[PDB]
Amino acid sequence: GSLAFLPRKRAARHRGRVKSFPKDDPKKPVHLTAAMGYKAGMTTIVRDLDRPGAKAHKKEVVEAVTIIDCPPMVVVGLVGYIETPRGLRSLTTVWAEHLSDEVKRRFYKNWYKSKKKAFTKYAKKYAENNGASITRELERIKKYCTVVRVLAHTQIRKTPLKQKKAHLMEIQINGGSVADKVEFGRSLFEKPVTIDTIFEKDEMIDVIAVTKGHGFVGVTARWGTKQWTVARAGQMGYHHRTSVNHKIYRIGKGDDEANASTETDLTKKKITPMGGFVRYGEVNNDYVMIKGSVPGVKKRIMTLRKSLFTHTSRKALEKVELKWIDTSSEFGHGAFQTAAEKKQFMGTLKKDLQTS
Amino acid sequence: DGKNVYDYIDPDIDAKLQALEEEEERLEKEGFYDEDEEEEEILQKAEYIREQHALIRNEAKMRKSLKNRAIIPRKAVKKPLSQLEDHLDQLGVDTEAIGLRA
Amino acid sequence: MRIENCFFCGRPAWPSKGITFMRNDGKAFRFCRSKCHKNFKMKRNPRKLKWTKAYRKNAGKEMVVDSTLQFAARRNVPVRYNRELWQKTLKAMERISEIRARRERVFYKKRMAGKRAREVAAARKLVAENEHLLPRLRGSEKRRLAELAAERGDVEELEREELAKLASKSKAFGGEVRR
RNA sequence: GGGAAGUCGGCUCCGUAACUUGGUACGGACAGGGGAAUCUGCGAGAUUCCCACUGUCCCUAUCUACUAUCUAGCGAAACCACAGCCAAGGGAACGGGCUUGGCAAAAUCAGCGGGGAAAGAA
RNA sequence: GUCCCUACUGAUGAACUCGUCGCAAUGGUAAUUCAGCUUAGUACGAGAGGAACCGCUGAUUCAGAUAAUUGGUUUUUGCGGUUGUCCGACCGGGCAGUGCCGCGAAGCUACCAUCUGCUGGAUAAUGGCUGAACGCCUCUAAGUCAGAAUCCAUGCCAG
RNA sequence: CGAAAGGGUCCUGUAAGCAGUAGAGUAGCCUUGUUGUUACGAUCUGCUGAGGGUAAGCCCUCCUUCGCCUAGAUUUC
Ligand SMILES: [Zn+2]
Repeated sequence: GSLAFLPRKRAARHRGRVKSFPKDDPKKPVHLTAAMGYKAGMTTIVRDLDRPGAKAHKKEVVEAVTIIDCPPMVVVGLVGYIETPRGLRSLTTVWAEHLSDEVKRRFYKNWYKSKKKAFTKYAKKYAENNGASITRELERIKKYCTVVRVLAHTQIRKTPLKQKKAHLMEIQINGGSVADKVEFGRSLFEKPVTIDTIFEKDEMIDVIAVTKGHGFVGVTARWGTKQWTVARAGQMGYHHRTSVNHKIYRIGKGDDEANASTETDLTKKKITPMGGFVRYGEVNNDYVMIKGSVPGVKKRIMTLRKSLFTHTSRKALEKVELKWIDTSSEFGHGAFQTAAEKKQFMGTLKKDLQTS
Repeated sequence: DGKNVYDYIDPDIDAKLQALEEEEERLEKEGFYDEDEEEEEILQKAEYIREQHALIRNEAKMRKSLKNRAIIPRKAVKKPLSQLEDHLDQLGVDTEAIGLRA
Repeated sequence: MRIENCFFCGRPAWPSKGITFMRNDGKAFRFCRSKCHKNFKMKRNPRKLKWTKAYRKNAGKEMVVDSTLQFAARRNVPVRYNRELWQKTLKAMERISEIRARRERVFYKKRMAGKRAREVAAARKLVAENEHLLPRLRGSEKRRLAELAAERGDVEELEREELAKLASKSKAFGGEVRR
């Protein structure tokens, strides 16, 4: 194996952390770096390729794309860090008012038996004229911090998951003075932010996730065989990975009702496969459609972040003309895009007569 | 919607389409699409018999056993007044007419 | 792009789905699934397997003579692009699809035409040969309704009413043994 | 059963007529089978592919034998000076305790591929 | 003819009230080779022949993932066929340590499938600038510029 | 939230039974049959892409049905 992914250990956290935001300069406009989503599955497409110099130039190619359910995230806080001879130090964080039950579930571990008493005194700090103290915290961030991040959480109760506990993370704000970033976050308080607002189509991003576990597995599969340098038996899988350069092909709006329709296929259909995503369900929200395979199982929490470095390739400056998106069943050898197509192909049936 | 637009492309398609609506309108004018208690109750009675046949067959399989087990004869097991009364009642007989014999 | 048809069964063959077999005589064999491919390789007749459009057309399970099927066919002579032509073609495709649906509904109705007469004849025979397994009330029920009809002044309609009630309204196996 | 390797592997007889018992001319027959397919309308049906040996190797198949984590209960033995983290140095191809350095944080579970075993010299 | 401690590899963990969000000392560290297009039948060449920098697109090996598709795998013992025997026969089934055969989702797999692999500084050989030693000269003595797949770091894994 | 059910989606490949003179065949009646009858019957066809399975690591549920539920034990500056 590679001595660069060792100490081959299970990921310390299920969420997966960014570990590096792109470097910040004040000249760029104010923007957010990262976002969150849940892996729904993957499907097949056909792209009219414009790669000047390729043998598939001006030809139709079949590609595999991963679909990420991305309900809008909610901003609930703002954290400010300072530079010290020992690194970055979180000087202070100021939250939003009216936190949601899902983020309070994130804070609690046994939510059902608990008195749900989190951040009540903080809301009283807003309401009872301790807004002087809160403004003092904002001004401390303005006048002492060098980098600002925003606290944001996902919407499980829109995601088709049995879970009810949300996911918090800090998304770094770049491109402006610290005062501009503080005002931006304070204005973003108690507001939903969308994936088409953070990213857009044609843009390569980086995906942070925890790759699927397989338990105690021997050297044959753990490293790929026929001291730390010697292949040993142990945990294989469930590993934190940051996979780079994945092209954002589409962002579907969820309420469009024609997410899977292209300018070539005039079929009013959505991204969800016929019968639903296997083991996941239906995508009823904003979704991100990106090229290739991506670390993580279905319904796993995923972090989507901007590229650290300005790109060096023509694959990152290309437009993606889509021809069609596969919506056949993933539960077996499916050959119909819609139930209407299946009915038109197979005619009417005995149960159709019995019901009608 | 699962069809090839190019396969349907045909110059001078208005004449063929108008012929299609004309022949349709004929089909309605003749009636090609014109859709057209004792039977219900006798079908229900047949369904009731079929249920009874299966419920007897299920009793048959319940006592049958798989491979040739010797069974104490009926003349040797004794059966209760309560059970004989219930079956003969379900069969529609006045049990109160006679039955102090046992 | 284009929607292909499976050689074996006739289901829509979409891009990526299936394996194509190139025979040495020069003809291509496109299948939509591994099932179809393996059936072709074991050399079975789609005209004999009942889940195939070949079999269904041979046995007359589908309509095969109609303008709604003569309107679509493979075109080997191109037509110069024309927005009105394509838009009007799309609208015609919608019209054709719904007309086809209605015609196929009528066809399958005509194929299923005589079923109720056969079912009721079978019911006649079954009831006539098994009159004894019909609902036959209950003896105590009859006695109680006789007393009730004596009270209310009729017996026949009380019967044919509470019989209907009990028929509108299962047996367990065994029972608890007293400890 | 399949794949692989090597090979030098693949692709005359009966009756008839003259001649010295045997030959000579004439007439007829000979010089396949099996399996898998494709094409035309079962059809003289037409066309395509594979048939080997080996004291060789590998894989698949069958049989034989040993193969086994935790819980409840029951329940040994081998072995045991005391111990067990490294690198350099410690004249006697000697280090495990010494010098001086790297360091070094309770209690455990599982895997195990290293160490805790070896000479005696013409 | 002499099953234990430890290293390594993973997994839990007491005390610091539980929890959420982080920082990063230190340790590890990763990409590699080839080809094709344009440059260009150009520079160069009597002829025969014939490059390269920028720019573009693929492939080998290595590494990390992933399962839309496509193969393989079947205890889905899911469905159907079929052998022997048995439940009196039909139906429906048992037994043959999963009888045999065909298809077979899901899951698992496969450079038999697909995706991704990123940028700053300082250097060595060497080539220079200014300029003494030494009234010439000199890349060196003071000072200083560039420069290798090298070195240290970022990106990346652990914490 | 759990168990059923319904719908969807996938897998297999057309259930049991009945009927049609379609039916290769197996036999009786009476006398010649130019169209004789009566029964049984492989196989075929129809009812029947039906029948069965479907999350156990598939999808959805407007009051689809039933049931459950503010617990009980320990520990903490
Ligand atoms: Zn097919």
